Amino acid sequence: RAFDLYFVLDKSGSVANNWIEIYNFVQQLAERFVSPEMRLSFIVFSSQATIILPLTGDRGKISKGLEDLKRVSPVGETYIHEGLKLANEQIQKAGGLKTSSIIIALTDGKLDGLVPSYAEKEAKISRSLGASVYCVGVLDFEQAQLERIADSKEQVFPVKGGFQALKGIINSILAQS
Ligand SMILES: [Mg+2]
Repeated sequence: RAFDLYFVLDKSGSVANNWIEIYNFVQQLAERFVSPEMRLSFIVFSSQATIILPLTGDRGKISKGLEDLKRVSPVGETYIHEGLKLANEQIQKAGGLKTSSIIIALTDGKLDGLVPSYAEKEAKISRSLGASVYCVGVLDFEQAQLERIADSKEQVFPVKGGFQALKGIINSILAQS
């Protein structure tokens, strides 16, 4: 069995100044961790969510997906629940409980209105489908909001300034989740 990693990436206006940090992290994880036995998908969200790269193990498609992420221009609202929903839909189509799926959400966790309730519910759906949910926090991120989305506080990592966050997340994923 081999991992399917779903990157769910915040392109809202709030994170716009750190889009390059988000992008670099995605590339680092894809290159350092996502082996030929693994697959990945790239999803972005603001007021709408989009699959930039559908789930694939093809390294050529992954490179083209990274090029596409380079061209993203963050602006707009933060409907993270719709990004999670597109990961869950692909997970369901791949076989739900029969897959080893990992969701990695890159966000500041700055959510309003009913969006926290929607996001927490969609992440509980992800766990029910057998996925482990991670959050990688951007800027002055909301620790507690990320902890209610990720499986646990041990699966929340800062994108910047943390001690060995990349190694830590790899180690976490490999230890099952
Ligand atoms: Mg935002």
